[PDB]
Parts: sequence; structure tokens; C-alpha cells
Amino acid sequence: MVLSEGEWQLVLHVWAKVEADVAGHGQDIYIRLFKSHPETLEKFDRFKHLKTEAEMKASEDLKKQGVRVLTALGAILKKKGHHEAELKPLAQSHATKHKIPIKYLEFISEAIIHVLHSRHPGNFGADAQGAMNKALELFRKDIAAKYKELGYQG
Ligand code: HEM
Ligand SMILES: [O-]
Repeated sequence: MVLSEGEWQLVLHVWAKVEADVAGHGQDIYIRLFKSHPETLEKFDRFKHLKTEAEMKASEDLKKQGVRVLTALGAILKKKGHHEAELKPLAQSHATKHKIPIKYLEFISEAIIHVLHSRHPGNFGADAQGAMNKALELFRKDIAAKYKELGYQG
């Protein structure tokens, strides 16, 4: 699959708004993921004890993690599909160290789309959401191919 340049520009225009406060966006995305799909929280040995949204919001380590995730994803999106180098280390850690199924990558993709739809209606109308879904689907398709190369079913 391949995105057009116009689609990439819709992705990068909303990502520029995320970058006004990457930490706050990361907190919202993790809270949405863990509330919608609680099983995903069990994969985090440092955070699986958190019981409420208040505790998640107050966790400085979770905030730092959210900044790491969104900055890594942002660097992948800015490559506009030419992300082989960035996906190598990420696929290896997520397949072998963290053991994150493709289904859970689908869940965090849904959390990202929900938070952008809520915060950024000015840059996340239907065409922009479609472009972001295509970019995240491309990311998951290429991660899934690397998972298989690495020996992990996904
Ligand atoms: C957009 C998708 C994702 C991106 C870009 C991403 C990125 C990252 C990065 C950059 C790190 C730190 C370096 C590393 O270990 O590779 C990390 C750590 C981690 N990721 Fe992900 N991740 C994603 C999705 C997920 C999902 C869906 C889960 C689990 C449901 C997950 C579980 C973990 C865990 C458990 C760690 C280690 C956390 C810690 O140090 O406490 N990741 N991720
Ligand atoms: O993560």
C-alpha cells in the first residue's frame, strides 16, 4: 500500500498540532487505550498496577513513556513510508522483548484516532482521519511483515 503526498500532508498537519504538547496527547492516548482495552495494560510491567484514570494521569513514568511512543511514531510518519530503518528496532523489541500482538497495535491505532478526533476537529475531519488510518495501517502492515521475519506470529 502507498499513500499519496496529499494524504501524507493531512497526516503531518494534524501531527504538528500533537507536537504543541506531545506529553498531554500521550497521556490521553494511553488512558483511552487502557480504558477501552484493559488487557493491554497487562503488558506493561511498570504500569500494570495502575487502577484509575487519576493514577494514570499522575504517573510521571507513564507520561514519559507516552512521549517516547509518540516521538517514535512521529519520526516514522515523517518518513512518509520510507521507514525501514525506524521499524527494525521497534519490531524487534515489540515482538521479542514486549510481546505485543498486532491486535494490540490495532487497539493503540484506534486510541490515537479517537484522541485526534476529539482534540483536533480543525485538522481531523473525514479526509484527514482517512489519511491517518491509511498511515497507521501501513505502519501495522510493515510491522507485521517484520514480526514474521523475526519469528513472531503477531
Ligand atoms: C504506535 C505503536 C507503538 C509505538 C510507536 C511504540 C513505541 C515504543 C518505544 C519507542 C518504546 C521504547 C523502546 C522500545 O522498547 O522499543 C516502547 C516500549 C514499550 N512498548 Fe511500545 N509502542 C507502540 C505500541 C505498543 C503497544 C500497543 C504496547 C502494548 C499493548 C506496547 C508495549 C510496550 C512496552 C511494554 C514497552 C516497554 C515500556 C517500559 O519501558 O515500561 N507498545 N514502545
Ligand atoms: O509503547
